[PDB]
Parts: sequence; C-alpha cells; structure tokens
Amino acid sequence: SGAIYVGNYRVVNRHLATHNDWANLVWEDSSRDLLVSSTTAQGCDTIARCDCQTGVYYCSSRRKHYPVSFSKPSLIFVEASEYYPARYQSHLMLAVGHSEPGDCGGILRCQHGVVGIVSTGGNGLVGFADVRDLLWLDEE
Ligand SMILES: CCNC(=O)c1cccc(NC(=O)N2CCC[C@H](C(N)=O)C2)c1
Ligand SMILES: [Zn+2]
Repeated sequence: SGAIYVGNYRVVNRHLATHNDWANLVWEDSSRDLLVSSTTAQGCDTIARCDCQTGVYYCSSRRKHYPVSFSKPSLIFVEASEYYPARYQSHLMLAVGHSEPGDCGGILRCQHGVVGIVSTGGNGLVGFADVRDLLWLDEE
C-alpha cells in the first residue's frame, strides 16, 4: 500500500483505490495502473521533473529503502494477476530489487522529488509507475 500526497491530490495504484478514491476521482488510467483522487488537506510530497534513472524506493516487505537503477518509462508485458489479465502496462520502469505484491504504493524518489510508485515485481525485479510526465499534478 501507499500513496503520493502532492497539493490536493492523492496518487495511488488504480488496483488499490478505495471507494472514497472513486467517489472523489480526478483521473484514472488502467494501462498505467494509476488513479488520482482529490484531498481536503494539502500534501507535502513534490514531483520530480527530470530524466533520472537512479533513485531510492521504499520496500514495505523489508521495512527498508533501497537504491536502484531503473529503465526509462516504457510499454512492458505484465503477467496475469487477481487485479488484471496478462497485458502490456505503459509508462513502467523496471529495476533489480526485492518486491512482493503488497509493496505496491511505495515511493520511488530521486534528488528532484517523487518519480513514481511501486506497481509490479518479479523474482528479484521491481517495477514503478512513472508520474513525472503528469504536469498537472503541480497545479490547481
Ligand atoms: C514470479 C513471481 N512474482 C513475484 O514474485 C511478484 C513480485 C512482486 C509483485 C508481483 N505482482 C505484480 O507485479 N502485480 C500484482 C498486482 C498488480 C500489478 C500490475 N500493475 O498489473 C502486477 C509478483
Ligand atoms: Zn531526478
């Protein structure tokens, strides 16, 4: 679990969105595994606007933050799960790191701010849904 709290937005994995998120919906995209809802309180996270390929992510199944090198956002085949059929997910970045299904939502960050959230993983792989192209998260 986990979310990004930037301005009056809450960014979560679409597959973990709550009823309150759907009832306060701003934007969602199944192909990216992202959903954004509106918040009453202002958040403290800031979004990175850069092309970093190194950063640090939070892994809840280890209670640890790990440094990682990650691929550029791209269209990656993701195996079938209880949340989606096997399909191509867009704007996904892969890295070597520990992950389990419940680690989705953990933040990936670089020197410029939040880069994305954990969205997939494998045997020693972790994948992150990028948010750096979502420029509207910085305003309204
Ligand atoms: C080969 C064994 N797999 C793992 O150890 C493992 C390790 C970490 C995660 C996963 N599951 C995973 O990526 N998703 C489940 C939730 C929905 C995600 C999506 N965005 O479509 C995809 C499997
Ligand atoms: Zn950066």
